[PDB]
Amino acid sequence: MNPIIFIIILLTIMLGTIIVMISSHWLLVWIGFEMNMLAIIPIMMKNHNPRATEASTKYFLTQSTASMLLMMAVIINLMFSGQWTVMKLFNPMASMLMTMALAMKLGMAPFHFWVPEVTQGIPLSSGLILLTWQKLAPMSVLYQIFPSINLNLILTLSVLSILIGGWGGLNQTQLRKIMAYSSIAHMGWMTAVLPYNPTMTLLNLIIYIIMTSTMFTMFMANSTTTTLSLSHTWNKTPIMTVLILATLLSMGGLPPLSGFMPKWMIIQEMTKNNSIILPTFMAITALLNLYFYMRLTYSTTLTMFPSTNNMKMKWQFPLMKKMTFLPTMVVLSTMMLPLTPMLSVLE
Amino acid sequence: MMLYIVFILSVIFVMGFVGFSSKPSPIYGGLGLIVSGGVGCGIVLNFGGSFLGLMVFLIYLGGMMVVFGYTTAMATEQYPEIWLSNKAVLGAFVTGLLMEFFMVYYVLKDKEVEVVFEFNGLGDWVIYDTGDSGFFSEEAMGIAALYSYGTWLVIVTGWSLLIGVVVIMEITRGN
Amino acid sequence: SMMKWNRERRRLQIEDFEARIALMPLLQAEKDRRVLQMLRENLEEEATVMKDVPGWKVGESVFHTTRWVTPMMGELYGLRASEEVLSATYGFIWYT
Amino acid sequence: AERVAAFLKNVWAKEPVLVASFAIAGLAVILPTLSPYTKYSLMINRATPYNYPVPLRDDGNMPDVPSHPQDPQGPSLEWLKRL
Amino acid sequence: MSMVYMNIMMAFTVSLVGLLMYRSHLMSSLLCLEGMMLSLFVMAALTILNSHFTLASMMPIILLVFAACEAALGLSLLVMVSNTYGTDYVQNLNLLQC
Amino acid sequence: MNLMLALLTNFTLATLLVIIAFWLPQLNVYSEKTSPYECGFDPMGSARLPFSMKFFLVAITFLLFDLEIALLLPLPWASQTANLNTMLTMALFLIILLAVSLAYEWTQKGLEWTE
Amino acid sequence: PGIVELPSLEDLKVQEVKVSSSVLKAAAHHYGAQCDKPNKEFMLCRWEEKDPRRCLEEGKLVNQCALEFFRQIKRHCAEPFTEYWTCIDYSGLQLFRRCRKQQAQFDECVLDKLGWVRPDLGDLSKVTKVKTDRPLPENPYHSRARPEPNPEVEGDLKPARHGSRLFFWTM
Amino acid sequence: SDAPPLTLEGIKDRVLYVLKLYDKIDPEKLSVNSHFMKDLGLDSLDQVEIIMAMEDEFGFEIPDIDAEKLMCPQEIVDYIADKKDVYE
Amino acid sequence: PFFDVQKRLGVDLDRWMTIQSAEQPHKIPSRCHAFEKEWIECAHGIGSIRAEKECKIEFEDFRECLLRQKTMKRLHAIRRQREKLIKEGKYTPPPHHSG
Amino acid sequence: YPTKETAHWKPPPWNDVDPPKDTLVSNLTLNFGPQHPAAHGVLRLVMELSG
Ligand SMILES: CCCCCCCCCCCCCCCCCC(=O)OC[C@H](COP(=O)([O-])OCC(O)COP(=O)([O-])OC[C@@H](COC(=O)CCCCCCCCCCCCCCCCC)OC(=O)CCCCCCCCCCCCCCCCC)OC(=O)CCCCCCCCCCCCCCCCC
Ligand SMILES: CCCCCCCCCCCCCCCCCC(=O)OC[C@H](COP(=O)(O)OCCN)OC(=O)CCCCCCCCCCCCCCCCC
Repeated sequence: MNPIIFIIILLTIMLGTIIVMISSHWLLVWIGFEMNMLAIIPIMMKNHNPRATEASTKYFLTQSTASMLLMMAVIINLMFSGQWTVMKLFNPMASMLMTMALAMKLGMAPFHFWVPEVTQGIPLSSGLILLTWQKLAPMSVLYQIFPSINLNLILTLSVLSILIGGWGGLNQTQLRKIMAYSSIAHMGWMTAVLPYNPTMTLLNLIIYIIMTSTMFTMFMANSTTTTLSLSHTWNKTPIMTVLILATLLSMGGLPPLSGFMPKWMIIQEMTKNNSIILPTFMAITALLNLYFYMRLTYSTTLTMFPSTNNMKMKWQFPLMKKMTFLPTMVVLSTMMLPLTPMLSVLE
Repeated sequence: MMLYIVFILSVIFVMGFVGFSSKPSPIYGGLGLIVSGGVGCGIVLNFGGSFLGLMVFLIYLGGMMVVFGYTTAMATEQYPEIWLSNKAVLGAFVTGLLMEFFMVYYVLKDKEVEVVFEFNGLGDWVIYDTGDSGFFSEEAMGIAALYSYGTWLVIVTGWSLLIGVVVIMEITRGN
Repeated sequence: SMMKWNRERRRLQIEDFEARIALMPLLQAEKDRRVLQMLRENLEEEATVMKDVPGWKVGESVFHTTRWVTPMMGELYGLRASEEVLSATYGFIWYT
Repeated sequence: AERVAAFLKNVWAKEPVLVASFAIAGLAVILPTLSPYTKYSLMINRATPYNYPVPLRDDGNMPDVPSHPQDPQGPSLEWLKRL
Repeated sequence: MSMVYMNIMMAFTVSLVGLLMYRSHLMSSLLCLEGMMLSLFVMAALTILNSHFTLASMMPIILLVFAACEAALGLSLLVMVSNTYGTDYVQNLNLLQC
Repeated sequence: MNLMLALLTNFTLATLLVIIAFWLPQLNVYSEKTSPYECGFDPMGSARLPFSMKFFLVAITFLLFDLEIALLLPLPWASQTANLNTMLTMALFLIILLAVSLAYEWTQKGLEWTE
Repeated sequence: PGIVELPSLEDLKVQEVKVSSSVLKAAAHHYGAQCDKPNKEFMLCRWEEKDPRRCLEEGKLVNQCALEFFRQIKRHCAEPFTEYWTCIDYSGLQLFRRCRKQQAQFDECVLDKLGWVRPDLGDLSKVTKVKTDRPLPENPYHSRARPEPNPEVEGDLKPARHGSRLFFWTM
Repeated sequence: SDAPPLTLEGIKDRVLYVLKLYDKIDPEKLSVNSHFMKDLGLDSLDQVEIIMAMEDEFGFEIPDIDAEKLMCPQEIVDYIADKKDVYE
Repeated sequence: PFFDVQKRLGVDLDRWMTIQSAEQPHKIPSRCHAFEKEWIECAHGIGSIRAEKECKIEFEDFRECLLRQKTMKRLHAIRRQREKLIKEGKYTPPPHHSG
Repeated sequence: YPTKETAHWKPPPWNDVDPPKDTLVSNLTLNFGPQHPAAHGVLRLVMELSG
């Protein structure tokens, strides 16, 4: 792809996301989603192999179907209120359609089957845009319609995501499906606290983005897309093995690491509303996530797996990839817990 | 009768959707979406919007022509299917028809059918406005407003179409 | 040539629109009495069709406000002639 | 000054249709800015009376608003007639 | 809601159910996506026209514009699907998660 | 009404001529008469086999361009606005982008049919 | 929510004007100048009241000037006028431009017999002021009292007491 | 699930069943050790047609050099085993 | 908006089409202009939670002007009663309605 | 965790590229004669067309 075309396509994805965020009209919000979906497919098919085609085909079908539901909700809302404003919906049936539509775009269970698949079929860089930047727009609409979202609908999806997300990743050895299921489980925490306090939804989304971005960047540095492939890193970049350990521990929510902050603040808000059972179930169920994060550390940092003879040839070359923002992201993804009260800036 | 032209056209409108939703060979599926496109253009027309009704019909005629040329290339087999040549396509086609028939039966008799929403069978004509407009078409004025009022809509729509050309050139390049 | 004729045509249109403006006050007055005459006729007949219904306030509004609300086609032509209604609803759209 | 007339003469001998396209398109985007009658075009549109001119309540301090349609006060289309 | 709204919303559901239930052809499921656009177009046009929402009269036109940017996009992948396999059968898109 | 009658008349007239065509003549049907025509020899394979489209990329572009007429056909009404400065700018902006779309596909060998 | 108060059939009865549309179009320019006051006074009522029932009285006076307007034409310019609007009626679009000859004969008769002067182009479109003793309606929308707003928060800002007060953080 | 493994007794039924369908072999005196030419009287081409059925039965290609030696049903069962590595 | 940039930069991108009582070409009013105006003016500033209770009348009237459900039910009842009375030779049509 | 079902699943290609498939689509075959205006009456020109 001509380097000029790559930037213009990238700038259209951001423009689609930015249009959804600044719009005050249900029509533009839909246009934003369509513009984003238009310019995301080519990035998936930037290599033209059969797995990229399947991923793009599956991704297009799911999002286009979701868009039809979102536009249908907008029309029913127009009939029952006679206005296009991006605010609380004025009909129970439209809110259900919009909530399911947004849940389809986010990948929350039970509309989750595509997330493991699309990520596996696209490059690591493409997956980073799919699992971090593609949640900003669907989340900025839930942030504005949460008063009208049904309570039982939204929480049910979150409890399903944290369960489906936790169990799915236990069985995976591909790094692009471990992160695919890690994404689904984290969507559950974001949408579980939305009814109670949308500000904590943003905080859980910001920490998720940084930790996810840091993980993908370190995968791209060594060009590793399997569990075994990542097991040879101790023989090339030992400093890179430790960073993966710290980031993976944080993603599991272990204190005193940044990945504990969003879980810690979510539990507080739910309890203040007399919701004791649900946070307890969510917290325990998250031990599933921590388990298959610990297997990566065992195979990556805490033990030395068998190597290959040709590995000795790589010792003589430097790491030439960009690894942009990696040193900053790694720090922010492990050593932010002492600055927890800074979350007030999100309000 | 004549007062129920819009309702009759809408019945035919649904029958076309049941047509291609059964998924026969896309040749016949494309035919169904052309029949519903035509009557759908009629319903909008009877509500006052003639430019809108003709536009959608015109745009779908062109689009379904490109689908036809693609069907003979990527979506064809030795024995193209019809609504009678499969039990799945036949079972689905008769299913959608009966479900439309029972809705027309109950609405025309009971006069009030509630399925998610409450529907009234008195007749579409009972809600039309009574007064006249001025010396212009109201819908025509709004479509003309796209340029004087819709500056932001033109820019995104123009930009999106331009990228659409660029995007399909990348996807279909292959190799 | 095309511009002068078009320019002449804009002046003709104004002379056509002004003539309409001089007449609208009379047509508005006629339209008002015509609607009110028909609303009463619908009200008068309803009195003889709901004379026995227990829970029925004849001529009761459906809105909370007392403002004037323009009647819809169903109200104004409740039980008028069948062909009168058809031309009232689809008379303009079908006239070609 | 010697290469400007070599590109133009090369395209004019290979792409005569494209030259006529850009040349025509250029005048569409330029001439409206330079025209002196473009202001009249916008003024004629405002002069077309689509709506009804709803009158005003005479509070007694509106000397710029006419009392009759045939009074000196108010905008005149004299410029239109002579145009 | 008049009796016409029942048929347009009934039509939208038929297309929606048609889309979710694939048979074999990918082109057959692309029409259902275009069918859903036609339902939404009509339903918006009736709502907007009926209430004399003048400025909203441009919404259905804008709707068609992105209605076709999907069809164009959808057909683009169909070309790339049939190139790899020679037919647009959906059962050939089973390399992922299997 | 008047339109409906005209539409109903034109297609009824055509149908009668089709009915007359099939029921007036004397017929003599047998297998070899109704076989497909391929210049005197039997066809090799069904006419339902795939038929490659060497202009598929030009066909897709037609969809995107065929939308511009939807956004351009309002121009005769648009010219009547009092805000001609804005309307003039956007009408040319919309058409100019369409040309840029054409010029991009043209230079990139898009309009060239494949082999 | 109450009964809709409507006038009786006696309250809506008035001597109607029964001249076809071709007649009004041919005589609208002189009608828009002679009967300006009685019906510009009507349209102001109609817009301000926003209620057909509140301007019926002004509506009757519109028919009065309109009727007396035609009686004047019927008594002086009866013949030249009937020739005029007959020509306009012939066309399906009722075009002025195709009847300029007969217009001159009608403009000269009214000008000589009645002194009427045709309005100039762009006159009838003007916005005019009309003096009326009718009081300006209050609350024409019959709107209830708006809800009282939320109290405003006033006072100079001060730093939060003891800081964020988040669990154990001392700032 | 993983299909049942091929066993030398499973192959034997397949061969005899295929031979049973053949209309030139008399089912009475078709033993697992009977000879195609001498015992059953089949000619060369008759032998070639049987080998073609076996290819359809087990879905793999048999070269002509090998089929020249499959002169009785036993070696067919042996040959199939050697290809699928069914030592059993 | 998630990011209310328009308010910051003072540029109207899409608020001109949000409501149907906004300024329209040639001052063409919508059918339910008066009702949408009152609901919006009743419910300005107090916030959504209050407007859900204090401006409930102005929103039910608006919702009636849109879908006209409470009106069609009334007409439906009259039609039912009328066809019953006219079924047993008890309803005499008034002249204008038919003749 | 291998099961009965996932016993046969194979690891994806190292570089994500699967082998291209074998002969899939055949050129259409057409008789351009002998009863053709341009076949001079007696030319059976058997052609293989791609489109
Ligand atoms: C860091 C957290 C602890 C990490 C340990 C692991 C714990 C993990 C679990 C996390 C648990 C939650 C968070 C901790 C509990 C905090 C709860 C709380 O209430 O916060 C109150 C806390 C203090 O409030 P306070 O009780 O009212 O006043 C404290 C004293 O009165 C003193 O305040 P002051 O205002 O009167 O005097 C300031 C004092 C600084 O304050 C202190 O150091 C002691 C205050 C600590 C409070 C007690 C916390 C318990 C943990 C003790 C940590 C030991 C810190 C000392 C480490 C050795 C360095 C001397 O002296 C100065 O440094 C002068 C000001 C320097 C300004 C710098 C200007 C910009 C230049 C920056 C250059 C950066 C260095 C470049 C390196 C170049 C090397 C060649 O405020 C905070 O919220 C900040 C929390 C983070 C503590 C940072 C303290 C160290 C800052 C320097 C970094 C040195 C490395 C630190 C170890 C990190 C290694 C990974
Ligand atoms: C205020 C806004 C108004 C401005 C609008 C801005 C947009 C302008 C473009 C819109 C129209 C889209 C066309 C843009 C692409 C220009 C054409 C092009 O790209 O040609 C590239 C061409 C590639 O072909 P190639 O294989 O290289 O064969 C020639 C070998 N040298 O290689 C070439 O030969 C390139 C040669 C240079 C091309 C110059 C094109 C000039 C276009 C502007 C002409 C205007 C002047 C005439 C009008 C003035 C009034 C008379």
